Amino acid sequence: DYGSKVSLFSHLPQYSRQNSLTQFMSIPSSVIHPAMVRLGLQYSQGLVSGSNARCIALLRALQQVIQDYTTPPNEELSRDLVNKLKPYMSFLTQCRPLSASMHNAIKFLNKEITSVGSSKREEEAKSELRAAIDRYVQEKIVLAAQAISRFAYQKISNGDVILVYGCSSLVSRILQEAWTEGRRFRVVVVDSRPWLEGRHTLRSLVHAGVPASYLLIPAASYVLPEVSKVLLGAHALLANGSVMSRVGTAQLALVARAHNVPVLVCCETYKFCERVQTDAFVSNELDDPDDLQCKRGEHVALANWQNHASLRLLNLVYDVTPPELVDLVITELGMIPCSSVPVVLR
Amino acid sequence: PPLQAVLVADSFDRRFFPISKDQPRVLLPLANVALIDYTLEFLTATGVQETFVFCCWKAAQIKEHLLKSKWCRPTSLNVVRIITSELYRSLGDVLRDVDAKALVRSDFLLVYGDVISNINITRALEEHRLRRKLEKNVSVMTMIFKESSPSHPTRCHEDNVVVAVDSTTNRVLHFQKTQGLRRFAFPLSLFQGSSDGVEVRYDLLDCHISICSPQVAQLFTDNFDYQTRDDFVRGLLVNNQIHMHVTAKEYGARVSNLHMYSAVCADVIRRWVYPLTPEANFTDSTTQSCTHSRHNIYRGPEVSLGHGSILEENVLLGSGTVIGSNCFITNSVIGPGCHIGDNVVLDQTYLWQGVRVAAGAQIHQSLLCDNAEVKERVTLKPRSVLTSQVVVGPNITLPEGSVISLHPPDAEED
Amino acid sequence: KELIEYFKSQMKEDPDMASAVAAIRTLLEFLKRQGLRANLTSAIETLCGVDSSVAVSSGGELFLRFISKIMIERGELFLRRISLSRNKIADLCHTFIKDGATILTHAYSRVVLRVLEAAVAAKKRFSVYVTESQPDLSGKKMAKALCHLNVPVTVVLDAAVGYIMEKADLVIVGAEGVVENGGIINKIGTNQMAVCAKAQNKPFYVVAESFKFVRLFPLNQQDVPDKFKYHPWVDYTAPSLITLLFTDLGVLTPSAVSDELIKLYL
Amino acid sequence: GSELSERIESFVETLKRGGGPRSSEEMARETLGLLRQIITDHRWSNAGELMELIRREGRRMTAAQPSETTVGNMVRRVLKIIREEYGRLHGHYAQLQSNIIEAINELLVELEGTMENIAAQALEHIHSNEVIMTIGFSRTVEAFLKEAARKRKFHVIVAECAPFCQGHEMAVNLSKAGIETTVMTDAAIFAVMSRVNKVIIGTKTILANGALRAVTGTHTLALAAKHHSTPLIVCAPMFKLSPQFPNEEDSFHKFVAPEEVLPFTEGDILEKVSVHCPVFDYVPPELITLFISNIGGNAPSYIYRLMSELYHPDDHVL
Repeated sequence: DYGSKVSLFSHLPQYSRQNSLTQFMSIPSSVIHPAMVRLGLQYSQGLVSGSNARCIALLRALQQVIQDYTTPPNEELSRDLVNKLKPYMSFLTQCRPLSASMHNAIKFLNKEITSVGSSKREEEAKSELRAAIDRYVQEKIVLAAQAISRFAYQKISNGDVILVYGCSSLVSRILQEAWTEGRRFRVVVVDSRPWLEGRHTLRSLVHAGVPASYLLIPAASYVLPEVSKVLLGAHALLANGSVMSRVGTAQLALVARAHNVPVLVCCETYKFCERVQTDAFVSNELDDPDDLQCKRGEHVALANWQNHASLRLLNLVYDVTPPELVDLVITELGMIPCSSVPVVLR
Repeated sequence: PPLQAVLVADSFDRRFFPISKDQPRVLLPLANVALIDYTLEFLTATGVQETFVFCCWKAAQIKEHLLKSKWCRPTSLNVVRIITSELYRSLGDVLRDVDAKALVRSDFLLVYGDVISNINITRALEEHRLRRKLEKNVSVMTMIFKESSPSHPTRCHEDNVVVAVDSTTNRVLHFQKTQGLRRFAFPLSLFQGSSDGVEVRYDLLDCHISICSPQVAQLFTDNFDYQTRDDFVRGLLVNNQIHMHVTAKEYGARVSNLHMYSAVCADVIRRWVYPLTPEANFTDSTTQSCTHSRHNIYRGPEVSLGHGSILEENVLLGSGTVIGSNCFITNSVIGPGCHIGDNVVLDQTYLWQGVRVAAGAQIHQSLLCDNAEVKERVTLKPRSVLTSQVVVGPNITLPEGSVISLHPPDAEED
Repeated sequence: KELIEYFKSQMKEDPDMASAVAAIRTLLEFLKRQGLRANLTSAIETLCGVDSSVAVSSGGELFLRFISKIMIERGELFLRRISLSRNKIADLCHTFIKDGATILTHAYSRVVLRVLEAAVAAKKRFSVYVTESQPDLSGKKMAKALCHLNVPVTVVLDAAVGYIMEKADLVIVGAEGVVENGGIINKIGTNQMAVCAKAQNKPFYVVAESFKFVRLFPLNQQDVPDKFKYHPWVDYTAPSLITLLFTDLGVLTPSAVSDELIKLYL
Repeated sequence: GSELSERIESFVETLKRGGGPRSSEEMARETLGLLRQIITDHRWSNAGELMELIRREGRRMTAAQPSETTVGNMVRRVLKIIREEYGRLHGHYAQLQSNIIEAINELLVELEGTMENIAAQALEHIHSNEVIMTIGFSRTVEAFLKEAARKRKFHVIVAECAPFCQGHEMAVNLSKAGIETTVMTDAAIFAVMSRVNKVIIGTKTILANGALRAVTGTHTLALAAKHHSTPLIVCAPMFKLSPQFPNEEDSFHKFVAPEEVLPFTEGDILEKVSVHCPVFDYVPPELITLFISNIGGNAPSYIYRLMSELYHPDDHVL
């Protein structure tokens, strides 16, 4: 842990970016696989921060690890591999908390490994595991976005003013595919500090030819009156109908409801978790607190904030939105309500 | 010591040619408002107490426009002084004449009459004086640069420069343009003497604002073939030191050519030069008041907007301009006393005062100056400039980059 | 086309037969007369054109889904099973009406009429308030048919639904089509009554059959297709203003219809 | 003489380009001093002519900056004072100038003591082991909070302002006194506002129907407060009350350069991207719960009477 945490957020880990976990490790990593080591280093340094990008990188690293995995004698691999992959996941979590996508993916991989019988050969098992990972990715990530792109194309109209927030690999694709089909609309990109990841969507839209706008989230109440729809992306859909997404989503949906604007949500079926949550206090993630430091004017005001023992710096990442503010959810199965997540989980 | 500046209200370079024949460069209406007004407002806002306005080309119009302006009033704190002369041929001659007259005393700023900026120079000026007071008579000039992207529309190749300065203490060691050249050369003296902290910078926008010193005019009198500022810096770097000051939270740019003109206009209308905006009316004029509304749409008095027309983006309508029915204007600047027809599409068009556009005209990315006129069924292409008092017959389609002027040799005559 | 002829035949022969039931009957009758799927889609569009209601479209979609030797058997069984949907809904909904309660009903509907006819048969007493439904004077027909059963009906004004909302213990209205999110497509004067009922915590009940489930998800009054509205004739009511649903499949919540539709896959 | 003219011109020019006095109290003091100056040494022989001159000067000052709704309030207050002092004698013109300066000095003393009068009501609204959420940087709210820390222990949450992160300075100045402060972004105003109990914020001005003009993001804060049914206290002195109503509010928000929202070094996308940066926003009265002033706490539904007592209905448009 680094720095002093908040009283209400003292049950969560607060790591740092400068403090690397590879200091107390061998350059040729013995206990940990080099692939997983570099993956955790990238996660800690922020090289891979996308919800789906993180899962894809994790699965590719796991494929690489399996490619060079030798089953010892005196034991089967169907269990040795599961027992060996656990410390890797623990190290990855120590580097950066895992996401719901990564959790579901490792669960599916463990289930598939357990489904392998000792009756089969090692090479056949490894090849089947690799092919299974490949086709699972292609289905739940690649093919799971083409159906959502043609389902949301119906709800997009000419002259619409769609409002997006943050960065999402699915929202940008939906908009870029709807623009090329014949729709002529304009997008409003909302961003928040300190990540400022909305600029990614802004650039991806400008390069596509869609008229786009950019403004910070505090001014969301000023532009919403002219907004017709609010298309948002999330990281996970809880079993209680709620939605887990970036911290600046719940208040955005609240202001949209206050302005009488229909809110939408687009998520893949593989992000349908089984747990539940009521607020952003029981399970969240506190990133490095020094990200709030900003060069405003002539000097920084939080340059030595740790000298003040009473001052705390909260850097929440995720948040939980109630089902009372979500109208429609878009998936590969079709348009379903916000209170139908358990039905899809069935 | 009161801060004093020198304003060169004449660019002996002729890039707006043919347009600079009937009317000076520095009085071309950018946003219903002259450029010298922007420059004078910047100088008056940064702390300048006295200015010396030098004009050679069409100086009578410049002065007789300034004498009605608000900076020449007895209630202005920046007293301006117009010095007109027919001998001036380049900036070097102007500095030579200042040295001959002994007008300047202390650190003075050297800016052109077509510079639009909201930069504050108190910080840079302090740095300059402190630096000169640690090394007596060492630092001679401080050039202000605005860090930008090499992709930005405002960065034209004609003004694009590359610098190699020291990072320990901001100091110019090499300066050269990049107009029509692909691989840059940097001599070895830079690493020969000093500059352990040396770095090449290509992300800079030359604001043409420089805090000069009397020694600058002295050296300009010594070397007779210094015709501009760029050559002063090159000839001083072959041999005194020249330093910089970089800004990141302020705007500054010089209108050097036509492509540069349409770049500052979008920024000024889009409030990139705050507080300097059309809504502010920084001239104290009666015929330039407007009201800013959503989407940066500015409407003046007596706009006479017709039913059906749609203003979609950052447009600026003048006072007295008349708009018809079922029109479509966007990213377009309309002057005062303009009068449009019906079914008129304007996309990134700059219409000055006294223009009339007939019905059925489609104009895109082209500039119409004073007293211009186009008949019905006329379509103008991008960069299709019309100068003063031309009339385009009906059913004509002008090619891209076409230039029409009433002077025979200027361009394709009327 | 003889399709419209048979449709009008079934509609005129049986006055209380629903539109969707008659459409499905005509479709099954013409099925006796691959290639077949397009033939059917064509029949469904002409029928849909003659009567622009959501019930007919829902019934046609459900029939075609049933179509994807054995089809005649399954269709006869389906028709006989859907015939008793009215009684199945009545036997389940008439128990929610207690003595001394005031009812607030919308324009005429055969299902609510059957529910009330079954409730009064169980030795019960209540009061009813029917809206005139200005678009077409069918609320007066409902009040007449109710007073014919010896019940103290009272016709109210179309703009007085908010004035008598405090004097109503519950609200029971029909539905032309149940959308995927639990909402309902009902008469144009239904969205305003549900809003008042919610503003005064009044149980807003909805009565509909199973053949009225449609794969639609309107976000507001604009997302509704214009072919159903045509002074619009119908409106969409959000599920947050509905308390429960009485269907032949049993008493359902606003969310169970989405589960049923997902199970059916359109 | 013309020294008054040049002082007025300097004031108008300072109000034109940027902000002058940092604190609103200093702005009101300077405006009242300038009004007293133009009143004391001038050629005037009646009351209506002085009213017209004051109206012209106030119109000029308001045209200089429409979002600075503090000079107009002082102009209207001076107009009301003149009208009352004229009616007290007419219902004349012998020594009106002598008591006008006395009334202006009394108003100046009130403006000086308003801060201490507002800060004295801190314990009446804060209890032990309480959590308070604020936004931006307000000297009145800072005093209100630090006046209770000397006798109570609470947890102060501060939400920064994304365009100009001024909440950091407030959090630092508060933690300098041991108040257990916290810093966070504007996006985390709703997800975190589930354990908060009270909200105390400031404002730029108070409208006629109870609404007010606050910094950007205050609307979302009020929405969250109303969604969680938490009280929303507004610590604002009397000079921040404007008689104008919520007209369609085009000049309501102050739009500044997009450099704060999106930097100039982004690239070529700035030519085809419209960036807006509104500084202020409109907060309806229904989302407000109380108004703490130097004359005691009041409800939003009673501000009309305070206005009627402060300004004359004829000087509402100026």
